[PDB]
Amino acid sequence: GLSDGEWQQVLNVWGKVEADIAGHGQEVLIRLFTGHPETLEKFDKFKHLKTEAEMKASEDLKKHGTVVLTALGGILKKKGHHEAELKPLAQSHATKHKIPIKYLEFISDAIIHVLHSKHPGDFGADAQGAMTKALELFRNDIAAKYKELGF
Repeated sequence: GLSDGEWQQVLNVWGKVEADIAGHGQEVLIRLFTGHPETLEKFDKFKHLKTEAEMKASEDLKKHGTVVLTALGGILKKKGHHEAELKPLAQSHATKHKIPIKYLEFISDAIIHVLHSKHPGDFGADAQGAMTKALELFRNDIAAKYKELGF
């Protein structure tokens, strides 16, 4: 449970994302891919990319970053009331793409990193705390369904 002041910081921060969704999207995935190359393996569409340069040039990659950040963006605006928006994602990532929870943690760290990088000194210590908390709630709720499903 984030406090109400906390959600407000989450959603204010995410305003910054929404002004350039595709740009943040791409950098998040890029940071994820170059930081944890095994994650590349989950994407047949992306397993071809070797170089950061290749990633940056890929318009598909930007597309997919937009998908991933709109989804998350939609979840966060539910302020924790995300059960329905969540079962789909959990059930598919666990038996289909077989995404370890670890990867959810990788992409969370990567959103944080991207935000500091795009917004140095506009991403305060409380906002950081709030965004981390939000990203933890989500992960923990996916983690619950994953246990249920035995992943």
